[PDB]
Amino acid sequence: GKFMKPGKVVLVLAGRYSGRKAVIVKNIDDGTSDRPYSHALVAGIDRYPRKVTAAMGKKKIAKRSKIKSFVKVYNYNHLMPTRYSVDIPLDKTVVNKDVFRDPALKRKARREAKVKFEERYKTGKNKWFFQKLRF
Amino acid sequence: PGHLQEGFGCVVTNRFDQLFDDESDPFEVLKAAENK
Amino acid sequence: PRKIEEIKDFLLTARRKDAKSVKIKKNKDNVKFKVRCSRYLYTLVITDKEKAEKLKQSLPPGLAVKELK
Amino acid sequence: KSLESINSRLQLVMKSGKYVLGYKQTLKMIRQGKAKLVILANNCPALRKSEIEYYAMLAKTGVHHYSGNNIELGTACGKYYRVCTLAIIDPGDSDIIR
Amino acid sequence: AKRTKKVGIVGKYGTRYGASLRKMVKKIEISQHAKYTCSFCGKTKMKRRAVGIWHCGSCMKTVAGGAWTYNTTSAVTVKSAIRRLKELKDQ
Amino acid sequence: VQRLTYRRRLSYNTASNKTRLSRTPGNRIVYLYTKKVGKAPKSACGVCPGRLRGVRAVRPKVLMRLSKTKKHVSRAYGGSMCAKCVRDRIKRAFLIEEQKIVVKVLKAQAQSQK
Amino acid sequence: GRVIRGQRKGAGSVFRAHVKHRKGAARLRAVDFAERHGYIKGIVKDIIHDPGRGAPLAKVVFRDPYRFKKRTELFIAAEGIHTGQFVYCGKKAQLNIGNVLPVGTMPEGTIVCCLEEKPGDRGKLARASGNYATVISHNPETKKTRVKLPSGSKKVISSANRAVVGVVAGGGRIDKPILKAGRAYHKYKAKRNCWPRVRGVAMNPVEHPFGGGNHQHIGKPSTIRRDAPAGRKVGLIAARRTGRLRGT
RNA sequence: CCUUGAAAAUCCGGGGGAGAGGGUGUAAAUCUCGCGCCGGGCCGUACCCAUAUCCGCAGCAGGUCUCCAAGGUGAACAGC
RNA sequence: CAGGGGAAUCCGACUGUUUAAUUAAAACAAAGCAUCGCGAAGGCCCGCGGCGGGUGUUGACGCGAUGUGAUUUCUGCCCA
Ligand SMILES: [K+]
Ligand SMILES: [K+]
Ligand SMILES: [K+]
Ligand SMILES: [K+]
Ligand SMILES: [K+]
Ligand SMILES: [K+]
Ligand SMILES: [K+]
Ligand SMILES: [K+]
Ligand SMILES: [K+]
Ligand SMILES: [K+]
Ligand SMILES: [K+]
Ligand SMILES: [Mg+2]
Ligand SMILES: [Mg+2]
Ligand SMILES: [Mg+2]
Ligand SMILES: [Mg+2]
Ligand SMILES: [Mg+2]
Ligand SMILES: [Mg+2]
Ligand SMILES: [Mg+2]
Ligand SMILES: [Mg+2]
Ligand SMILES: [Mg+2]
Ligand SMILES: [Mg+2]
Ligand SMILES: [Mg+2]
Ligand SMILES: [Mg+2]
Ligand SMILES: [Mg+2]
Ligand SMILES: [Mg+2]
Ligand SMILES: [Mg+2]
Ligand SMILES: [Mg+2]
Ligand SMILES: [Mg+2]
Ligand SMILES: [Mg+2]
Ligand SMILES: [Zn+2]
Ligand SMILES: [Zn+2]
Repeated sequence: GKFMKPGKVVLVLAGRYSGRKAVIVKNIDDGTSDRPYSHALVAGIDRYPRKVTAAMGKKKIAKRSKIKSFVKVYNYNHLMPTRYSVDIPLDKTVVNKDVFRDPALKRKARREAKVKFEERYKTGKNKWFFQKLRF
Repeated sequence: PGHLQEGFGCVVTNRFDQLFDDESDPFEVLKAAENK
Repeated sequence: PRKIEEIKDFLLTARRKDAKSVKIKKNKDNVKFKVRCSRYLYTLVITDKEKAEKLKQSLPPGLAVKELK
Repeated sequence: KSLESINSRLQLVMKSGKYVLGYKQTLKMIRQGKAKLVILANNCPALRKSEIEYYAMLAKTGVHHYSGNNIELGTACGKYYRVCTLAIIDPGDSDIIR
Repeated sequence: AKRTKKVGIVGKYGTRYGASLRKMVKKIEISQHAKYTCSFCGKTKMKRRAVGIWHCGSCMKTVAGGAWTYNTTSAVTVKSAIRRLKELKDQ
Repeated sequence: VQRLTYRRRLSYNTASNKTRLSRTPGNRIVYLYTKKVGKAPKSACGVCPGRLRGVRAVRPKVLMRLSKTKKHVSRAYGGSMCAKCVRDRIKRAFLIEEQKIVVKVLKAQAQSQK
Repeated sequence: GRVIRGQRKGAGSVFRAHVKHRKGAARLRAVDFAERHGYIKGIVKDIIHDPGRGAPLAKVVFRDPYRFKKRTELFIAAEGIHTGQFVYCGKKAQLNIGNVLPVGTMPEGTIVCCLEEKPGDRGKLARASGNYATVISHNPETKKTRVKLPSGSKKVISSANRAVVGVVAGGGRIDKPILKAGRAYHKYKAKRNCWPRVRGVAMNPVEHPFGGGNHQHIGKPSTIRRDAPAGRKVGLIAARRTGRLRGT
């Protein structure tokens, strides 16, 4: 059946964010008469957290555990679905589709997506999502 | 071959079959494996 | 050479330190104000005459206002 | 017998069932969840073979590796052009089983 | 219309070099300038670039082949024999 | 017709002596010595014939005085690799690494027997 | 009384190889730890034409096992290999066209491409287009392998000698008649200064042992002994027989 | 094309991420953006380039590498 | 501006090259054909000398040494 669902981890194949890992926030897979193709609202990370080792220090570890995120609406043909899924509770009211008209809202969506990614990056869960794809 | 050969008259094979119904993180499934 | 489209940007290019001189050229259909800076000569073209008279009156002092006629 | 059975079945899929020919359409049909059997010629690029198999694993669809190539898979479909990947929407012939 | 009765492609050589030599080089030049079907993409774009070098214009896959034909009869049996020796080696 | 002469002491039609015709404000035709035609970068993949897009085609030493944006594209490997082969490598990296997990799990479930 | 042609060839000056546009020495990779104990994977990046050589050259890129670098090799292309193919070199490499592996770990009938004359150098045997060497017999003791060279001779070599599996590309190049003197001119212009060959009988006695006479005749047996001095041994050198080869 | 038709200076893009930067300031590291300031030394450079400036003993019917190329006729850088 | 034509004989197949300054040819070359040497501690060759150097960035579909001279058709007997 259909697998492009919210919470599914995808790989961006085209654009500025090529090769980045991202999670589907909303899937349309039908068109909206302004994007007739099948598209999905996507929240990814721009800058991966750096590798942190034991002999590094708390302040340096905190500085290196910083995530830059992005929110984008991607055509399905530019997304590579994966079998993995992250159940990060992104706020739909902040990260939705109207956010691309007002830049201030878009900063707010990227802010909200950033902090949720950072708290999930802590506790060592979903390690594959937060590692840069090597290609 | 695989879990789908039941419903197909022809022979069906998939290299990624073992990854079916595995949405968990590979690093944590590894950690569980070397735990056990 | 560089072409300046509107008025106010021409003024601060005129009161730059490296602005050596201003040359005013009157043609049959426009008036060109040419300020000689260090790198480029900046030309501002005004089709209407009273604006040119306004600009010449308000040129910064201490700077050559050589007029070509 | 199986080599001529699939070709005979593939014929009865045509003119009696719904299919789609080509890589771009095949991927579109798989991610819409209404592809049942996806057939790949051994002529297929290896990266394209793996991508479709991964897509089929996500969509729970069977992949049959055709024993020809995009030329004689096109002839099996009754077409005069090469087809490297195709998907079956409904059989009409029972190459798949309910 | 049929422009030549039998010379065909070696008509560029005129009356020169002898009939047998023109006849002998005729089949070689036909194979040498023919476009073979690519076994990788399925298109009839497999053409010779230099001696022994065959290149496809579509998938841009270059292969090492024969001087005049895409593959020599010797090499085909070589590959079959090497394959057979391989499954003899293993079990 | 007014006939032309070279303006430099190189009198041979060499690759560095190419000229074009120019009409001066003095109403005379003169030779202007042109620059060689630059080429866009070829893709680092080496498999596709077309040259890269979004990058100015200039002589190599001209690139020193161009800004960064005019010499690359805002994407991974931009200005070095074409988009198509970047997409292929993203997919290939993911699928091969996934297949490494398959063989790892496959031996893990096959080692249950002593 | 004059130094003859052929004698002048050893001085080199004009009779040197035209190597300006040649792409490099076609060699196997140097034997190392990976190739001695396991296998190393390389990728065929390009197949190119080497001037003066009728055999395609394969550009193969390997990973350096000791430092972060890419090593580029210039293998002699076995027929059937294509760009983007993975080739495997080492003791543990399997039997496939293009793979490099020692002759001692091969079946009794395999036929190889770029054979090593000594255990350690690069390929030296069966390098010309369409040529190959056959592995005849091993013996587990004294680490020896017996091979059949393109000339038909049998040679005993160490089992550690490496070789490419298959036949070098370039096929039956000699089958096509050259037809035109100009085509032979272009062929040998990329090789060396040797092509326009003047017959010795057409020369004067001062520049050739066969020169002179009111008719163009040799005047002496053309077969010449092995120990004849340079400037004299021309014609059929140390010939075991002459004529027509009727029987074999 | 059994011919496959340089090399190296030099310049650039990318991959990776050792590091550096500041504690919310009218801020830092940094900048391939705009403008502004200073400098670019040495040698050659005239003229002939040919039925008279070169070689051929000479102002020698010889020889000596190139660029530009109008109108008519005409197939035409032919001849007139 | 701007081909005299035809019927034959000899030689060289053709295109090419040649005795600058008396010989442009039937001479040389040529593709094709044949023979010979050589698996590298090698064949052929240079070198006063060096385990020197060329072929050779080469490996028998290759280098080296000869003869004959396209194609066609043949190439008999003699190893004293
Ligand atoms: K750009
Ligand atoms: K002498
Ligand atoms: K004779
Ligand atoms: K960088
Ligand atoms: K001069
Ligand atoms: K001619
Ligand atoms: K003549
Ligand atoms: K030698
Ligand atoms: K003879
Ligand atoms: K005798
Ligand atoms: K005898
Ligand atoms: Mg120059
Ligand atoms: Mg103009
Ligand atoms: Mg000769
Ligand atoms: Mg003579
Ligand atoms: Mg003598
Ligand atoms: Mg003589
Ligand atoms: Mg004779
Ligand atoms: Mg980077
Ligand atoms: Mg002058
Ligand atoms: Mg004179
Ligand atoms: Mg004198
Ligand atoms: Mg002649
Ligand atoms: Mg003849
Ligand atoms: Mg002459
Ligand atoms: Mg003469
Ligand atoms: Mg004469
Ligand atoms: Mg003959
Ligand atoms: Mg000959
Ligand atoms: Zn192809
Ligand atoms: Zn590409």
